Parts: sequence; C-alpha cells; structure tokens
Amino acid sequence: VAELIDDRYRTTTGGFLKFAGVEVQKKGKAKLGYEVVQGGTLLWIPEETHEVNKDISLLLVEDGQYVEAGTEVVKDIFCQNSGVVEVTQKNDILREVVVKPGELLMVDDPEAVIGRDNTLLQPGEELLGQVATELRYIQYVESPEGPALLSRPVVEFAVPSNPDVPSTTSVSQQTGRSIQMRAVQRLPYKDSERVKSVEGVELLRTQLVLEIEQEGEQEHNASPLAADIELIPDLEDADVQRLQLVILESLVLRRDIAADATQGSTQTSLEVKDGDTIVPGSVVARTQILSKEGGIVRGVQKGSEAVRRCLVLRHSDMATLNISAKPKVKAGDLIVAGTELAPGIFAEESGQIVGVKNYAVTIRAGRPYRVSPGAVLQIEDGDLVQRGDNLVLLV
Amino acid sequence: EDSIRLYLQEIGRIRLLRADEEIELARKIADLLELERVRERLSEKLERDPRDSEWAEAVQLPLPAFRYRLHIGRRAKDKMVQSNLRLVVSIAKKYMNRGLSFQDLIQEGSLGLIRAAEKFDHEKGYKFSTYATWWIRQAITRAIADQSRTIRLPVH
Repeated sequence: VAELIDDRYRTTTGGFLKFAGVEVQKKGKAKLGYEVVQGGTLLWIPEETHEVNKDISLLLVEDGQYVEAGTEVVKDIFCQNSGVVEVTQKNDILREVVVKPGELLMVDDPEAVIGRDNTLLQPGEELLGQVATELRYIQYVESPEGPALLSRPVVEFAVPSNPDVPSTTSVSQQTGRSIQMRAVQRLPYKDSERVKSVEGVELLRTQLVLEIEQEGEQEHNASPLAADIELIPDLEDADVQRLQLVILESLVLRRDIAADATQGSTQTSLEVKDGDTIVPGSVVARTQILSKEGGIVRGVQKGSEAVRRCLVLRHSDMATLNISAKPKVKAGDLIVAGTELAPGIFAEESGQIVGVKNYAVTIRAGRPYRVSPGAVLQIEDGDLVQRGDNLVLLV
Repeated sequence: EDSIRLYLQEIGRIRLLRADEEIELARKIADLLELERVRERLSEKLERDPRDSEWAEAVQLPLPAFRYRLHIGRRAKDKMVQSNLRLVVSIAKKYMNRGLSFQDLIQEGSLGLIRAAEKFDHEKGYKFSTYATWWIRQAITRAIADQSRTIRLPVH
C-alpha cells in the first residue's frame, strides 16, 4: 500500500549479520521476496567499513586498538566511529578498513585471546573472571601487537513471524476470487551475508505483500492483475480507506445509438445494482436497434447478421401496381423488364417478380443489370446493399 | 557509415580497469620518467644523445631486460590511456563541437589524456576524475578557440 516504519532492526552504526535464530530458509528471496518467519534473535555487530583500495602508507592505519572516541584520523578519511578497527591491508596497496564496534580491552596475560575464541560473553557466562554484562562478541582472534583485548559487543532483538499484526481481516466479493491480508517483515540479509558500514537503520520492513490467489478467471476477474488501486469514500466518517486494492473488468460498450436508416434505434438496458458478479447470466447491457420501413423481415439471419443484408418487405418493396392485365404472373416470374410485361399496358418493373395477379402485384422490388462474362464479382445472392459497396467488376 | 560510431565501436566496451593498476602503473609511471629522464639528462651532458640503448638508463640495464621496462611501462601509460577514453564524451557534450567537429573536440581532448597520465599524480588521493578532466577541459578549450573561426583570435 504504503510503506511502514519498523524501527526494530534498525541501527545507527554498521553491522555484523552473525545473527542467531531467525529463519527464512535461504530460498533465494532471503532477499526482497523476503520471508520472515522466525527469530527473536538478531546477533549483529555494527561496524565501520571503508572499501577504498588505495596506495600503501597513506597517513597511518593502526591495529591493536580503537582510533578515537569521536571522528578519528585515517589516511585522509575520518570516522563517525564506534570502535575497534580491523586494519585491512592486503595486496601491494590496501583496500578496505573494516572497523567493528567499540571495545578494546587490553590482553596481556598473553595466554588469553583465542584461549577462548568464537565464544563471547553470552550475558550469563564470563571469561577470565570479569562480570558478564552483555553479549561481548569475542573477537575471532585478537591481540596482534600483543597487548590489547577484544571481544566486541553484539546487538540483538526479537522478531517473530510478525512482531506486530496490522488489521489482519479481509474478504472480497469472491464468487471464487480468493483475496488475502499479509504483513511480511523484510530482512537486511542472511548469514550468506556479512554487512558493512551503511545506514544500518535498515534490517526490517513489515510492509504489505497482500496478495489475491485462486484461478477461475471467468468469475475471478483479472487474476494476473489481482492488483491494487485504492480509493477514498473512506476518507472521513469511516475515515480509514476501505483498502480494497480493487481490480476491474469495466467492459466498454459504445452508445451504438444513431437511428441510422439501416442501424436505427438501439435499445439500452442494464442491471446495475452496485454489482452482481457480472450477474451469472446477466441483462448487463443492451442494444436493440430497428430495421428500415415496412418489412416482412425475411431470411434474415441469426443475430450477428455478419451479412447486414436482410430480406424484408415494405409497401414499396413489393411493387404494387394495377394489373388490369388478365391473371398472367405468379410466385416468382423472372421479369427482366421488356414489352407485354403488364399485358396490354406496360410497366418498368424489374428484377424478379413474384407475381402480377383483387388486382395488386407481387414483386418484391427487383432491378436487373446486364453484365458480361469477363467478370470479377463480390455479391452472390441475398445481398441487400448499401450503396457503392463493390459488386461484380469487369476488368 | 560512421567513425564516431567507430569510436564507440570499439572503445564503448573499453573499461577503466579500475584505479588499482594506478600503482601498478605508478611503478612504470616513474619508471619511464626515469628511463628517459636520464637518457636525456644524458643527451644533455653530452653527445646530445649517443643514440645508445644503455644510456637509455643512467643505472645499468641489460638491453632486452630494460626493453621490458619500456614497452611494458609504455603499455601501462597506453592501456590506461585507451581505458580512460569513455568519460571523455563528457567534454565532447559540454563542448559539443565548439564551432568545429564533435570528434575534433575529443581528439584534441585526447591531446589531454596523455596530458594527463604523465602529470597525472600517483599516491594523490583520487583519480584524475578531478584532475584528468582538468587537463582535458584546459586542453580542449585552448584548442577550440584557438581553433576555429578562420581567424585566430587572441584569448584577450
């Protein structure tokens, strides 16, 4: 949503991630992608680190003691220090001072330093007869230049699956969609890891990875977008945003309204309550449209009407014209328009008459065009045009 | 259909080889300084240079052995040179072509680079990133305007 503050697993001096008994299992996203299940223990030895590969003998690096309580001199850099300084020369020139916090002590009585070595003061046990105050992480080895002890500090805190659950309650419209709350912490890193001198105020982050699982997209609208947007009717009065993190299948329909002399009047109808899960079988949205003038709408097809052409009958469609002539024509004579066509009197009629015989004709309107062979057509039959559509061309 | 692209196109991949070899070069930076510096101090006492290899070093130096000091010390101030040929674009951009040509505003900048190495300064405390440029931009400019209007101009 939003990013939380969790001061625990902060600090203001560097590190050592030598932690205890937190656990992801390494799982790659011991990283962002952070797991944080289990660890009321973060055994950590904040520090100073200076990866500056530089010529040998700059100013002076001194092992065997901590430089100065406050900003100390080193080699043309200085130090918001916190203690003992692993001095760090290696290969013809030196590269990275690693100061690690605090506390020299003074190991004379030589037989000391590794005489107890990766065991610190567990606060509870103590080493050569010295009150055991806190976790004094034993310097791995210590005392070069002979006389000066170290077991450094440690720092530690308890962080469980989640040290502080937020809200933790969430159900959704869910006609099978399945949504979930989740406030995972986040983790500076894992014992693969050896920290250095950074903000160090970054060793935890209980933000929200809140997800939405389950397939069945049919009712589970945008699953691979089961993905948040959040709005504001919960701004004040229930001021808390409803934090749906809602998704959306806002199907878009044109007005489809134009009363076209062929598309016509298109009827709009809904069912919106504020939402039946697209009402399994819904009257969502409608577009009823109309057909031109009078019409035995006829041989007209199955809705989609890919062929907008629709056989259909108006007063004018059938040519309705005085057959004083004797009963001569019938259900579909082929009038190509000629002479003695309305016998005695003649007419212009055209196309395929469905009869000329009460004296009122039967032709649904028709009109011929001689052609040639040589042809390249488009229309075949049952094709009510609109204008200038292409028909049978002749190269 | 382009030599600028060429520069890319063969040095855009050129890296800086880090600044560690600075000291590896330092050894050579000198050493060359020497090898000449003697050999012309020796020009300069006499013979205006006997054109002799040994005199190429005040201290003794087996011909092939010292031939290894040079060439190696040279590739030192040559690879690093070719290496430090990326950020230069900065000077190009800042000085587009200065009424000349992008390229000529970088090849004249190359007159820098060399005029860095040499008086780049080892055991300094940071790269010529604040010193190499320096030359660079003081070597271009000087050019640029020396260069380009077909009337030289005095800088005053």
